[PDB]
Amino acid sequence: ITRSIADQARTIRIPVHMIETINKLNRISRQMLQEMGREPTPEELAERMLMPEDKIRKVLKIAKEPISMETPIGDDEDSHLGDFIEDT
Amino acid sequence: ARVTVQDAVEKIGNRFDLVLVAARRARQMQVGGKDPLVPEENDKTTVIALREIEEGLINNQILDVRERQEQQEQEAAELQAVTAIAEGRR
Amino acid sequence: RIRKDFGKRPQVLDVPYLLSIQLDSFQKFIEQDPEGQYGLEAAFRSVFPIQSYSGNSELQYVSYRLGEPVFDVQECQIRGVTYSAPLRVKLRLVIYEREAPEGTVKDIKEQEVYMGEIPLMTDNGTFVINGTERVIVSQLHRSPGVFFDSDKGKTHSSGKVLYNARIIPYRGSWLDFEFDPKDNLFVRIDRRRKLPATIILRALNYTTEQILDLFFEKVDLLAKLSQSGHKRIETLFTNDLDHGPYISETLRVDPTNDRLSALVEIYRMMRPGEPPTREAAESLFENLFFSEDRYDLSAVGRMKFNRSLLREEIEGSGILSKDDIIDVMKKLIDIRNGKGEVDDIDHLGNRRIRSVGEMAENQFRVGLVRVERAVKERLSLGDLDTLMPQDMINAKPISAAVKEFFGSSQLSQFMDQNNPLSEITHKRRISALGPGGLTRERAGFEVRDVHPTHYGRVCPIETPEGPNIGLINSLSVYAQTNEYGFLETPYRKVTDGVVTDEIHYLSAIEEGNYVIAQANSNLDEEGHFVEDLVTCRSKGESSLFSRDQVDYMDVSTQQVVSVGASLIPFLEHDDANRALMGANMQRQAVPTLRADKPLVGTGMERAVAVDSGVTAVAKRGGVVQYVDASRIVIKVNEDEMYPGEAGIDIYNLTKYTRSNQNTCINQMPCVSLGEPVERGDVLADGPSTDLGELALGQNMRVAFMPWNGYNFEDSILVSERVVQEDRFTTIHIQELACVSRDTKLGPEEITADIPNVGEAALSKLDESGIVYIGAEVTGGDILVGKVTPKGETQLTPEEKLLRAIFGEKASDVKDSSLRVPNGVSGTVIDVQVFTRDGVEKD
Amino acid sequence: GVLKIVKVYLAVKRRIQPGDKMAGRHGNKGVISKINPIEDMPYDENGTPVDIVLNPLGVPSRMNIGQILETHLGMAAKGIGMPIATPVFDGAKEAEIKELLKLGDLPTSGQIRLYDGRTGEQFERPVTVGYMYMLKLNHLVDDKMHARSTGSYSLVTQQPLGGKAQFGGQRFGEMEVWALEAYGAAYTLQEMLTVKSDDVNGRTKMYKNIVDGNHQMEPGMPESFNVLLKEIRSLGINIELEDE
Repeated sequence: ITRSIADQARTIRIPVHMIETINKLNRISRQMLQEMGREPTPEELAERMLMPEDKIRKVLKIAKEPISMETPIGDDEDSHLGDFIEDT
Repeated sequence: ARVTVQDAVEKIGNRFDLVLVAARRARQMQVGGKDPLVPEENDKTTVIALREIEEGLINNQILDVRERQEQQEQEAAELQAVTAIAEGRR
Repeated sequence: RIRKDFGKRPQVLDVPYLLSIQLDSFQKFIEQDPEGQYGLEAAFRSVFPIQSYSGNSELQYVSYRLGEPVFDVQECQIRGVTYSAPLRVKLRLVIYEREAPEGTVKDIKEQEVYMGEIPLMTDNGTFVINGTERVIVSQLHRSPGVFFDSDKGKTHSSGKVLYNARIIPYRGSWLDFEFDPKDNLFVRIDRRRKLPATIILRALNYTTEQILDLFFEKVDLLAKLSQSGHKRIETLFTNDLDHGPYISETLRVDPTNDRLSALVEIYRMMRPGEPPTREAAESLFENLFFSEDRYDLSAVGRMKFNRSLLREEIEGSGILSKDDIIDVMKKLIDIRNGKGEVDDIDHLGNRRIRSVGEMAENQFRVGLVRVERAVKERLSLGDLDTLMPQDMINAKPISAAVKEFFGSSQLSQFMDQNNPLSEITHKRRISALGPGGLTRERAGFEVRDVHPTHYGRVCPIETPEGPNIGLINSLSVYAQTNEYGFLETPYRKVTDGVVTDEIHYLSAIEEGNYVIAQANSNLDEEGHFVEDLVTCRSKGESSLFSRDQVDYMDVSTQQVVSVGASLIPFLEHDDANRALMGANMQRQAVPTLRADKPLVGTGMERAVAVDSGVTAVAKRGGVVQYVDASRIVIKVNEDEMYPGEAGIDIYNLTKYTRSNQNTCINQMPCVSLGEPVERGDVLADGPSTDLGELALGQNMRVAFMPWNGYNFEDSILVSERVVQEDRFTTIHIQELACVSRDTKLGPEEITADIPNVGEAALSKLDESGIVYIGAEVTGGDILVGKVTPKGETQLTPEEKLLRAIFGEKASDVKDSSLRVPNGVSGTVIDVQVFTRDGVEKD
Repeated sequence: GVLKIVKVYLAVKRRIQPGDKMAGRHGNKGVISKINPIEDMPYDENGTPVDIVLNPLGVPSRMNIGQILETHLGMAAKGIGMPIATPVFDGAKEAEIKELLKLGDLPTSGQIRLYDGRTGEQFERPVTVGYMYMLKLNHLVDDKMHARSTGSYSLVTQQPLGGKAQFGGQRFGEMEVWALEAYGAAYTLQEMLTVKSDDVNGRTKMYKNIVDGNHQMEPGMPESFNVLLKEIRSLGINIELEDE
């Protein structure tokens, strides 16, 4: 059961380490918060990890749902999320 | 009101008829150019602007009407055939 | 200039503080320095002692603490941060290896831990979340208590005063002891668990010679109680006992799988079944719990209990013996004989409001007990002596349900800054919207209107016109709410003829129980009354005759009008219709340059601009140093005369600044330099007000006479001379902003030196990136210079063809500045640049 | 992904413009439409142009007669050079004000002789002239002038939208469809369904017909109809079109 939901979980394919890299930076964020009491700035963790600081920000942009289309916005009658995007 | 408008509905015993009389023919005059219009330039509207007259309108052609003539499918079958019409630039 | 006055009708009291409700109530929750353990302490008594019993772990609460805030105060307004102050509580956890905070060895304990952080109150009394200040408005609902309603159909049953008994604790249980003849006795429990009531009394120690042998004599409608007992024709006593007579074993007959037996049967109703090992599997709910008591030590459910019922037995009920079932059944029969206890549905004395002080309580508890579902998750992962500090309790969970209330609720709205006067009136209202149980959208023709009891309580004039009529209203001038909920109104007391000048504040609860006369009644010297037919009322019922029946009279006649509808000249000449259409539009006013006080007034326009806190008020005497039209500084005499050693208290005069609804809120210095000023003296007049009174609009002349058709329907022509003096000028002000991004192509920067092929973008931007203040052009220009390279600084061959016709000059970088949106442009106010400041910016 | 932020205000001095609404405290709602010049503006004896001409058309239905004690009394209070203190449900009186009206300038009833600036002949039966406390209510932006002719369109929906720079098109509700069918029209009904909304390939071709001074041909097949054929096709049922 940990093999099937290990890849084909979301509606779209998702890598393995891409979801294992999130909780990796989690069990350390509160680790420095329970001691010092301040938010771990992207400077001290840049020396303990293999990620610089710039490219690591674009990684979070990938980790999403992202979002459906047939979802009410304002009119809640005929207006849909995928009905406001112009065509090229 | 308007010019010669109430005179077209009193001359003939119907109102819904006068519609197509100056509808399916009027819109056909533009898509066919202007040559199909054989009557003189006398029966034509008047537009006051820049001391001259333009456009054309209609409602002044209804004079010689008849009952049975052509079907309804050929109206725009041989019309767009003899004349193609378009738009070109230099 | 002689001042000729007419009427006076001297009052024994003046208008109380309009902003008194939303001030003292909120100071009874925080409890920081004044009180010790009452308000806030009650919130920690509900959550704690939080017990996640999983072996030998226990968390006990001690006390609280309020230290210093997160950072500076003047810094959370330019980033959108709710100014608040973290709290510190003491925790005492114990490990299975006997590790409880009590010693110095093998006993660890922490005292200072800051997680949760709640907002505070400042001066006037308005919160501030995400930059935009938030204001909470109290709502009106029916106070929980024992009432008496009706029931359709039936026309052949019993019950209380009428039929079905309907009580409303708060969640506990809806005790229903109705009576349906035929066979089975109709009795509910919590929903509709139908079961014979003949075995219920048997459990409470009652034989067949108590309820059906000493009660059937006065009524033969006990066909539902004479079914199980089966008392037909007089026959042999013994050997003929059934369910009723016996108690323990009980008759063992019933057309079904299971079998009834009184005591050991109350649980058999739930299939399948289980041994009588659980003597308290549900009975422990109708006793020591928040079920019975509707408030702390019955502080609310007291007046609506012992006044109708009999007495009271503990906070709940008790063990086997239940005096909550006998003290209620004695009423269904008492009134059935002859009493008189009818409760009015649409009665003000039965509905109270919940101020911000009370709303801050129930919303702080639900947010605190939220972490309970998180302190148990981190426990299963806990090691040994490492799960002691702040490794359990989290700040986010507790600081979530608190920020979603002061900015996301049906009682949290934006203050109407369209008019300084409309500000206080916005909080001077009580919406009828709120709980779904205490408020419904049903057809209430006798509720959505005005009741005679609203005289002095709620102004029957100031009510939002439209579909929402009757629901939303406003508070009167002499209408204030205590620490309870109901509205209290002054009423002078009398005792048989004689009249006392001394007033007496009374709620709406006793308003219907006693009779109140009229203010415009004749009176000659305190002692004798000059009329035999006193025109008084008695709870939605105008009475007549008798002079000794009364005991209270109206001291003021202004108690009927609100605080905003009392400024209009001549109310007796105005209809209730236009009297409202002139108030709802008055709050939609707008501060204008040419503002002057109306030629005529009532003398209530001054008291408005004072309590509202619009004009600056000095808190100490002394002369004035500077009198700039943007900043005023007053030096006090508390320290030795020194150029750099004194009580420097600069008064920040807010210039042209933004607003909640794009309005104009400025102040004009009305005090000169040199002249000493003291407490109470005004420093600068408000926006829409001169000297400190009304002054919303202005006065013009008029030749009242139609104008050949042009004035058909509400059409009005205006002279051009009025426009020449531009007396009607309103500043709207918008908001523009440019955001730089880190595009993949290459992060752009803002500078005056741009490699553009034009000059239009250089004429403005000259102050190194930014532009000077104040100027003039048109929409569709450049505000902030932008240089964002496109196409990876690489031009295409086919592209060079187009520009080769219109001057071949294709630069790598272009001018992609934020152009002015369609509509109308305007000047600039201020310019802010934060090029990566050394502060704590996100 | 942001370096720094630059905030720039936009203060606008909105001046008087025909289109707003004016209402004092009594409820005299009105609206400016045409600005009356000074040339054709009648005045009094001393020569004083009217600041603003109201409308004596509508009173009995309001039933709020009370601003009279503010106009007449306000005129006499000016001539005498004093503030009037009138409490609620009380204050001045008809007999009290009338006595004060004795002073002022000269009139006492309020009706002053008005000389016409147009014809020149004095208006029969003098009118009342005094000061009224009015107010200019804020001009809401919900009544701003909007108009759309061309805009963007969706993909599967293919209908007129409304962005920021571009305006929005008025949705032709069904409530206006039956009202047209009553007349017994034809072409003016099929247009408010195809080219002017759904039909796409019939919308572009029409745009290239009124530019050269020609005429647009007949619309084609709606897009919300040719896709339904496929929408229903995936429901285990086959649909096929057919001519005569």
